[PDB]
Amino acid sequence: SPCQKCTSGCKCATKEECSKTCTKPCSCCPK
Ligand SMILES: [Cd+2]
Ligand SMILES: [Cd+2]
Ligand SMILES: [Cd+2]
Repeated sequence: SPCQKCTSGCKCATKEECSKTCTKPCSCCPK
């Protein structure tokens, strides 16, 4: 489940950015 900034805004392209706004692969980050 994506945070309050990943829905229409998954700005994570690599875990280097994903691990910066999130803590894990929301329902949209990498898999
Ligand atoms: Cd997120
Ligand atoms: Cd993320
Ligand atoms: Cd995401």
